[PDB]
Amino acid sequence: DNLMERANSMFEPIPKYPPVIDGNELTQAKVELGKMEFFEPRLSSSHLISCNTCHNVGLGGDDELPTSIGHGWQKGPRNSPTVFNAVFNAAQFWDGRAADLAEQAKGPVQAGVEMSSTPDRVVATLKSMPEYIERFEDAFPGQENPVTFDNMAVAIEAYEATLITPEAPFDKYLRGDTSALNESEKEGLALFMDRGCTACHSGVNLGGQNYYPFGLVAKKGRFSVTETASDEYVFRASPLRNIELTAPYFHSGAVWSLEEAVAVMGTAQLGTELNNDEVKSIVAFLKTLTGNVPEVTYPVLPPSTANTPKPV
Ligand code: HEC
Ligand code: HEC
Repeated sequence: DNLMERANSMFEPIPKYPPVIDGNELTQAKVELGKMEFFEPRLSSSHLISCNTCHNVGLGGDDELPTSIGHGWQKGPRNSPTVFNAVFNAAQFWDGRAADLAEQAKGPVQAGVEMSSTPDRVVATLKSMPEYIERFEDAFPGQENPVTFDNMAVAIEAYEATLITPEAPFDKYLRGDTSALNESEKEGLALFMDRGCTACHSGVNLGGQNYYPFGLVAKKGRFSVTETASDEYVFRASPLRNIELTAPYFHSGAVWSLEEAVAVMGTAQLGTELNNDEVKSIVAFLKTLTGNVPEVTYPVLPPSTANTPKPV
């Protein structure tokens, strides 16, 4: 009743359709082409990696092992965020200097198309296959040279926008089904809002909207969340939606236990102190954020040809 009213003033349920990003209107042809690309391993120089490799849509939309590659990354290994509902995050996954945000940061959907392979190799690869040319023509009617790096990016972004998970028990609760959550989960919800977690984890994805100078450190357990030295480094407050499916946790992916993840975020400095029973209650609540994984028909990709660059 009032709890439901409070929850609704702090959060929102996943809608049936995704918000249009940068005026990219979704169409069947764009989404279909974007899906082919999402699963296309030949965009990588080795031909062994595709988006699905690190954002497995059948296993939480992310990667189980920290990686040092992808998106032209040139530093140490980092955990991969889930592509599920990423379209609703204004901030993107960040594991670096606050000073670099201004010029290097962008929306999740857009960060998603930052590639390690060069535009030339990618375009040449796609143009080497008749079927891809036809798909680009279907997706971009009216364009004489439809196969471009920018159009590839637009198609992938259209597909990314469709990777949303509606109908989680919590969303049903927000929409009025008071029985969608049991008493144990409702206590967790009340505590999530009463212990101040909402200062950083709120809105449609319960996080993902701002950066903070607080990150996981290897000092319950052998971990803790502490402020970075001189606030030099910042992290995006994690969107907690579907957290049940997205282990391991934090920028480093060092935590596998959801209970531990909740515990290290309860601190005096953040004004989020929790006792063991409350940690368990919040865990119960967070498990109600799992939505319906979108159905995916595995795309049948076209065969390579003499002009298709060879695996390197
Ligand atoms: C592993 C080698 C990866 C491959 C291949 C792709 N991605 Fe990825 N992605 C990876 C990591 C480690 C990260 C965070 C690091 C950083 O570079 O951003 C990401 C991030 C994203 C995001 C951002 C999600 C958010 O901020 O909420 C998206 C939407 C995303 N990745 C999409 C994406 C697509 C569409 C890819 C194929 C073109 C792709 N990634 C490949 C690791 C890896
Ligand atoms: C802002 C100052 C925060 C407050 C208050 C809370 N959290 Fe948080 N959380 C924040 C950040 C910047 C991060 C990422 C840190 C990093 O090292 O990567 C997180 C992360 C989490 C996670 C891990 C989620 C994931 O990887 O999917 C969980 C489970 C989490 N936070 C829970 C949580 C709870 C229950 C809180 C109230 C006690 C809470 N957070 C407060 C920032 C902030």
